[PDB]
Amino acid sequence: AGYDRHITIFSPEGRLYQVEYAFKATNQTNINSLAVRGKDCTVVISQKKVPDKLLDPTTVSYIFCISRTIGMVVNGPIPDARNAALRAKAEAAEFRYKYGYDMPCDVLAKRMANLSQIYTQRAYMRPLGVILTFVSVDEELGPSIYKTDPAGYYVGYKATATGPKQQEITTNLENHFKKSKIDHINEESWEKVVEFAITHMIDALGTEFSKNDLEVGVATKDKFFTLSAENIEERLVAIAEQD
Amino acid sequence: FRNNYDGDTVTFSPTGRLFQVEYALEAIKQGSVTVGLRSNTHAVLVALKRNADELSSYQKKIIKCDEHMGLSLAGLAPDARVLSNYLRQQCNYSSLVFNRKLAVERAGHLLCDKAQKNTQSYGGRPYGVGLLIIGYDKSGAHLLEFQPSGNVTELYGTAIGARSQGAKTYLERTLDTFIKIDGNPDELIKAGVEAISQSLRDESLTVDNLSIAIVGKDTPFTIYDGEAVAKYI
Amino acid sequence: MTDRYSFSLTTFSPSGKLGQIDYALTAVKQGVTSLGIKATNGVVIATEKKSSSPLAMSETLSKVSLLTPDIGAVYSGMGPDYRVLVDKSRKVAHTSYKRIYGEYPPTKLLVSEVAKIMQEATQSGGVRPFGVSLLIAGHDEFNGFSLYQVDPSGSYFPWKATAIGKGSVAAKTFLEKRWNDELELEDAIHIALLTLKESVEGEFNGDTIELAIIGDENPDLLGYTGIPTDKGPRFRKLTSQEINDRLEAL
Amino acid sequence: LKKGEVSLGTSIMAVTFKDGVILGADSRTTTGAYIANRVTDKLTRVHDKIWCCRSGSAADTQAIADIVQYHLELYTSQYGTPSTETAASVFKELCYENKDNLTAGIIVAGYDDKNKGEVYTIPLGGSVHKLPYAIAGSGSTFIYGYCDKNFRENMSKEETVDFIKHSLSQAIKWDGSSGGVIRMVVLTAAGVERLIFYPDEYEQL
Amino acid sequence: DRGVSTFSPEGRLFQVEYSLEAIKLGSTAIGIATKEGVVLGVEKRATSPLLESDSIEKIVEIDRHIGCAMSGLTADARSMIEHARTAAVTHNLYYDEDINVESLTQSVCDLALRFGEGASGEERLMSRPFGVALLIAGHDADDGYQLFHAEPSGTFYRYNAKAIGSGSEGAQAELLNEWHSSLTLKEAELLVLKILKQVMEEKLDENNAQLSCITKQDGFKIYDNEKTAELIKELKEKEAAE
Amino acid sequence: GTGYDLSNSVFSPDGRNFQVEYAVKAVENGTTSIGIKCNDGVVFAVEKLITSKLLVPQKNVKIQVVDRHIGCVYSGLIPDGRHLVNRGREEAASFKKLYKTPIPIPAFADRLGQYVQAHTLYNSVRPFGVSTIFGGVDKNGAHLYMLEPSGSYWGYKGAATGKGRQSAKAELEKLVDHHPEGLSAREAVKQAAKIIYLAHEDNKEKDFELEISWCSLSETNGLHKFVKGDLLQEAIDFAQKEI
Amino acid sequence: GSRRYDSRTTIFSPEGRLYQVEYALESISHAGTAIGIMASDGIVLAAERKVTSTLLEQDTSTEKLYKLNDKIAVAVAGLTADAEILINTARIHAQNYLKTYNEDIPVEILVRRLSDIKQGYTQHGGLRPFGVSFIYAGYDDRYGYQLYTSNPSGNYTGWKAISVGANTSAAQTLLQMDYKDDMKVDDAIELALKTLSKTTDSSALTYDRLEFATIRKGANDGEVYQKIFKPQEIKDILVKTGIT
Amino acid sequence: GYDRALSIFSPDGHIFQVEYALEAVKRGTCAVGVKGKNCVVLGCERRSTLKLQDTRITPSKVSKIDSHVVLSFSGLNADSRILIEKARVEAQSHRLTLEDPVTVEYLTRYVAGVQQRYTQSGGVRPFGVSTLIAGFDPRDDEPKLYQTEPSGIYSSWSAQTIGRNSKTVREFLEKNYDRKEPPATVEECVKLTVRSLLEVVQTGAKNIEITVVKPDSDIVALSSEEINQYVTQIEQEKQEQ
Amino acid sequence: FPLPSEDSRAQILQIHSRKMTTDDDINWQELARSTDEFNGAQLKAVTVEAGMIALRNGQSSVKHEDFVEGISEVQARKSKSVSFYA
Repeated sequence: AGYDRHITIFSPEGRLYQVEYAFKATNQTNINSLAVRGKDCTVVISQKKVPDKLLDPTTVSYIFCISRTIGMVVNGPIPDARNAALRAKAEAAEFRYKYGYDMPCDVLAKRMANLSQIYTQRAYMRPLGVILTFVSVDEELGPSIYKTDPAGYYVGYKATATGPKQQEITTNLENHFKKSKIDHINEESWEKVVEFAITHMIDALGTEFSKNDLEVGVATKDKFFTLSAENIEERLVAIAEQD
Repeated sequence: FRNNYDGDTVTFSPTGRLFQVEYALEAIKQGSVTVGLRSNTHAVLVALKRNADELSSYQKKIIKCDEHMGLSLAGLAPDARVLSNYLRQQCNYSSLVFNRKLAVERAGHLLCDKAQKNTQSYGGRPYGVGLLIIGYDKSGAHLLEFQPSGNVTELYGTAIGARSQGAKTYLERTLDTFIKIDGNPDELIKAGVEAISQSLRDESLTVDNLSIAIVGKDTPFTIYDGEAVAKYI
Repeated sequence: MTDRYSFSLTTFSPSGKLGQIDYALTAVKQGVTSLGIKATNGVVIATEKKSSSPLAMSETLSKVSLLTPDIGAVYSGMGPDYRVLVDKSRKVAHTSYKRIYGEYPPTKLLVSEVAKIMQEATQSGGVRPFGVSLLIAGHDEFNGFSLYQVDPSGSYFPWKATAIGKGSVAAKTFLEKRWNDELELEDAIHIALLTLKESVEGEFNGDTIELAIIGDENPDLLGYTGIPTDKGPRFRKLTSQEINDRLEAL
Repeated sequence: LKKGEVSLGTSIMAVTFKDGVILGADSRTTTGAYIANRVTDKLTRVHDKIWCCRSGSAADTQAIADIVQYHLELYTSQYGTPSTETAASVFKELCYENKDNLTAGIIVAGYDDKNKGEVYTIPLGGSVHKLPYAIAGSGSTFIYGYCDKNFRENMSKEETVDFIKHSLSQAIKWDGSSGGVIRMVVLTAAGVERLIFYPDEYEQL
Repeated sequence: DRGVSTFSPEGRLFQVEYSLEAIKLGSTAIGIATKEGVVLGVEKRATSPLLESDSIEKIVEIDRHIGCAMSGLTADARSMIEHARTAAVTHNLYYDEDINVESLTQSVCDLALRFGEGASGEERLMSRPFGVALLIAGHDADDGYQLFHAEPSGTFYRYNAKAIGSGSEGAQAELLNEWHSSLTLKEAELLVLKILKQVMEEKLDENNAQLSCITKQDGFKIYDNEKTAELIKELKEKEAAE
Repeated sequence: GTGYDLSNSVFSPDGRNFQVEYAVKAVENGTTSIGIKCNDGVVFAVEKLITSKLLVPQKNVKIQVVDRHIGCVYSGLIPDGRHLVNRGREEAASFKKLYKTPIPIPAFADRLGQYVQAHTLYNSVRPFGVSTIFGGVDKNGAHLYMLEPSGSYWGYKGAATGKGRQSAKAELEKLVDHHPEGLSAREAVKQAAKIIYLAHEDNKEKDFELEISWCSLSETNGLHKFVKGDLLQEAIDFAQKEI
Repeated sequence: GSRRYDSRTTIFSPEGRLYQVEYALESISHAGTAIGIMASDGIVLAAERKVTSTLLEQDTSTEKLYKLNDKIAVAVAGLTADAEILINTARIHAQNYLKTYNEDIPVEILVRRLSDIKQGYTQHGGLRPFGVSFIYAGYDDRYGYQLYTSNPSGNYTGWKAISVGANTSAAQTLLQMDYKDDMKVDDAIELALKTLSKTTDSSALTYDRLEFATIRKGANDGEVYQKIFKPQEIKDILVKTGIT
Repeated sequence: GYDRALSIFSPDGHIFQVEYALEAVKRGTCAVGVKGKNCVVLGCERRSTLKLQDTRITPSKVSKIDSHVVLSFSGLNADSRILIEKARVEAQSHRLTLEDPVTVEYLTRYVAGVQQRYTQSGGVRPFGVSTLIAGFDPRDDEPKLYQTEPSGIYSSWSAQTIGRNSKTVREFLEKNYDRKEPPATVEECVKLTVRSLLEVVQTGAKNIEITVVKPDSDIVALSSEEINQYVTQIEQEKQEQ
Repeated sequence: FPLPSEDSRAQILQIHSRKMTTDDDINWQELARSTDEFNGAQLKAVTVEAGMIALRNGQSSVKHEDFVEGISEVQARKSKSVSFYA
């Protein structure tokens, strides 16, 4: 009777309560993150929020590196994030061992989506309270972004966004693609797409970020790395001087 | 009372406790009363046996583990055989592999690991039997107090049972006495007899109701039942 | 640990039905509205691609998957429940046929295996039924073109033309007078476009509509020549420019 | 060793020096009597800074070499950057339980920013030890005399190549099972550099 | 509706706690342990005159020197005797001797704790604990004649005179002043039937009661209907005298 | 409907988990323990509340050591704290078998992070209501981590938990601002006992016992051991002098 | 806690019966009807599909009558999904008897195999019982023509004329009064056809919603002929019965 | 599979699963039987609610376990098949293992022993079927009639009935029948069984099924014409007396 | 307001006895250990039950065994009533 909202089963309204309650657990940290696709690569930027001085900023990271060719950005609680991070690395390395080569971005988002559904369709386990966003550059489609969800449905986006202000970030970034009629940024250098996403991020969020207030992942072709506090601060200085 | 979560051990209370763990502690509180203490070179346990009739017998509250160590029974009687079997296997496992006697300090962590698996998973239950682990090793005599909650702490002596905590006052005033008694098993056991006498309410200590077991360096673990304890009454 | 729920989540209601399946059909009637039609020269299926975000890429989403080269599938239900079902549908198709009989199963024998996975989830404990309804349509060398409608309850029925979704009430009634005994492959495409266009509340183009038809065996889409036995797969999906060709044809 | 299985053997070696370590091998693989593949390569990359060669049964090496790539890939992303001692222990456990079914020689050598170059050779038994120079296979059986006397500690890059080029020349002319072009990889603070020779070069001295 | 391992605020378990009250729902088994032997008896409790006396047997034989009796629900009694006879005879194979009466009781009483759902570490499958009470009697070469009681709680007591079932209160109180260490074997047989005459609903005869005995020489023995009928006639002389 | 708090995997409509929140409340009902991170290592400290005079001094080990250089201290239920150490010991032993050289501090946190999270996904088992503080000297620098009942953790320059967690954590911020450049391992030993006495105002109604164990490369050289001899009594007189 | 979400599918009611079994019997009345008659020279089977339309495909389709053997045909009254599980296992066991003893399987052995499967989920497994019922029809040299039926409880006996489906008591009334021991195969088709016309929910009666599979024995003895009537052959008998 | 224990003790000491299972018998067909000197008879009724049941292809209410021993069940006709099939396998197993034909006492302890397992096994439910096992042991002419209750308790009875209207037939078997003096002929055993079914079947013929068991592996089931012969003679001596 | 500690319950239980009459031989710190996780309301009921025992026994003053027996009497988490599990 009243157990329809406890374990996942068909509801009298034709919905799933636990799936809908899972989206409310992704914003627990309240971190806005956006990623735009450059010409030859894709850049992602996420908020770095350190509540207490006892926390080491270098150790705190919301962006995990699955492989050299595949980055991952997670918005949500870290315990459910690290549980899916250690699991995604096991399935990503299994592809190189079994199939011989490196997995693209669309397949990794597909396998984790079907795995996230096992956390849903099965009544004795719960779905993950995190949203896995993979950033990678493939050898065919090139730059691509695929966003997962606790329901297990992966879909590609042009400029992905998250957080409580996502509605303000998506609307602000929508006017750029509709006006230019382009599916990706025409900037060839990976340094230009970093400063381009920061400009639209500050105006949408209405906040001036500092060196420790952001974590900027950079996914290039066959290489992935995370910018340190010195590289992020260097980009912020050049923006205020030029613009 | 009898509300909130009585169903399972894997559900936490809103106050930060566990009812099933607290209910298991009530078995020892209302169970058979027993006391105990130890010295540097020796350790003595005293138990009070009960029964349901005068014509019946009195079950032993002390089960022998090995020659150098033993335990005591309190709270739930039948659950003692389960932990006693797993404890005697670990004592023989160390002799057949490491060829060493199981230390008292390491014996407390073994029983703590067995009871923690039932509390953290459905289908199991914490054993509500009390256990007083005594023994002698190269370090010295040691005594432990086992609880279903998993608390293991070395003490000079303690009491678990019905109105057993009322007998701990005699152990505190005499705390500086029996610890300095070494090589005198006669006067050391009399210290435990006077301790349980403070917890006597309805009846007193008799021949069949008094069970005393002593362990030490020159004297191994020996259970004294029947008329063997009549001299210490 | 493992799984402590062995009991069936689907129980018989006092009215003589199952509560999980009765509410499963509600999730099918509310969602993406698909359709399908069968003709003499082929089978034409179509569906609408909804846009959750204006920046979403429609090319990365395949609404019409491929079970066997001669058989397509379309779903009006939730995305995740379709992928796991089809991923398990290709395994039972290759294991029970390609690894035994050596050829691909026909349309009638494949729908029995696909519905076999869904009917087990409605009984065995620890799992819930699938809230999706698949339309299995294909062609063989004997029975010919056939289209089956797989319900979430696990039962399948053949249909000349059918539509499932939000407009399943209006579209299915329209297909009664829009279908006859003689139709071509291209003639049934215009029927699918006139029916789906009335159900499109968003932008109308080839990117938001997935149109897949089953025609004659195509040697160009096969990938190799020189073998007269295999002339290529009959299943084909029209690209974005190819769908826009027949939209203005109405 | 079965009867009819593909084997590698020949000669594989690595020599440490000040600026790094340089490995070496040949392209010849002798299967039974004839030579199955003369253009092949015995080098295997489990990491950018960690290299390993292959000797003994070819079916045993190529299977173990792929398993190590799966363990270190999990070790690289989760734990951290691997070292020469960590990667050498993965081949060790695979040659222990599988020692009966899988018997092959393994030589692992890599570069690090702390310990510089290190060479860890694994014989058919599965032991792991630290040596400045290590040789294995059927071709290297004849070079034990030349490699021991002419070896020096903390050499240069040009002296290391000439030491291996002259060493592998004796393992070829004197043993028919080894031959072909000499493939060598260089590990320095800069990066990975490939080096290959030709039979008309090292044979002329 | 809850688990079988659920504890109570009283400090005890659910389930088994109720099994103790289920003993009074059955017949009344009475026995007395003397120095010359142990006399056991049960109550057939025939609800219809067409029931055969030799049909219902509440006293089984585990060993020639060891025997017991059942009371209450007899569905769980058969499952315990199968293991009780096994553990006693299998012990004869290992040690080439007869297992002690006290040692056998500890192995039988361990079956009451086997209830649980999804036990970890081993396979123990039981839906409900045994709701039957068994009085374990026998004789050994050390302590002598012993009479135990197998409780569903998992514990056991050695009784000189024990009355279980519906006579656990009224019939048990009479055993206090009627028992003595010098009580012989012949006088103990009439003492058991003395209580069985009052506690029985109908008249006492050979068809409504079956008694057994355990001695040192003959061991376990079941009284014949002719032997039982002779004790009923002698019981009437002991009742009305002066 | 009621019952959101009955089970574990059931998500609340607000986006939280009752079984996780109630497990955090059990952390503040136990004995307090703190920690201090240094340049060459970390320092652990714990205050064990003495019940009666029957307790034998220094026979109760609050800080359990995993492998050698990895120390562990927990505040909460006793069996839940000892189970994580016993499980972490098997993870450190199984690692050295295949992977040779011992596991570092940041890698060991992933073993307990996924293990505790596995308990919250299933209703068959319960999470850990104990907060485990583990750390030591790894291959590069040093790290310190505090395992929360939810499984969330980060790098901690200082750690505070238990009944006195409120007043103990406030003193950790003063130590960071006192020595922002670095702190020696010998000075942190006396500072660890001083913070315990400052947090003893809440626990002052009972008897206390000081237990301190530190690990660094300056003296022990990669060995985690307790404090015995005149070094323990020296830190007591120095900390009680300011009172 | 696994005790709360478990509805206890199999338990004894205070009245001494089963809950889910009684609820599964109601699903038969809400599903398509199935009627069959055992004649002297054969057995005539009939059924009706529920919720049909014009867009349905009547070319080759049967949602009720299935063929488990050359000499044995069945009928499905109930949920179709629960039938496909037993139909697959029935063809396995029927061929296993032929795989072992190298002879045709009778009906009684085939019924009890699937009946024991239904009894397994009711006695144990903690799952729901099968909401599908079957009507078994075949012929052998032992008892001759055999006509049985099944229930979710797993109990089966022989029946000369049985009706399982919508309007159970309504169809069995007309079949009992007109039943005759000398009724042949041609006369049994008319009795089964006229019952579906009066007991249906529609006005007229077409050949699209009717399904008939009979059993006939010609000059060849020892092997019967199992033929499912196609819609071309169904409209032919409609004129002979007078319904048209 | 399903490990949850269905059987739970009631606070009074009874069991809900065992107590409610006894009512499946009281709602089933009445199974009554008697035993004479050299013979034993087991009768049973049939439900008259539904007609047009072919007698030949209908499974008999009294199932044959072996040549010298049979079984007569009642109550639920579904769960009775599980007990009959497992008893017939044990009949061939005990014949194979000990090289001895099965007896009536061993077969009763096996059928009752299987029922005691499901009550003690977590995840299963007890049988709501009560079976009456009767037969003749090898080289023994004495009939053994043992009752098997759903609770797992077995007992011997000279004349006993189970099913609906049991209290009516039991009072009839305690007066007109004597346990100490059973009839010495087979005809008197058949006439007594028919009279016991007249208070339940209530003037019916095809609904009465009587199976006569004889020693030396002889089983003769009375047909519909042979049962009606005894009914005619009893009705003439009933209303007229 | 967390549950009172050992020394906290010893002070609370002693104040409720200020209006009573005893011999001052009662150890309140000993009674605090017999009370395991009891609130302020459950502590007041101990002094109430202790006064009722002296009325039945006819004692002119409340002694130490009255408080110990009052805990064994039914107040909170107490059942007894001839229930023995052995």
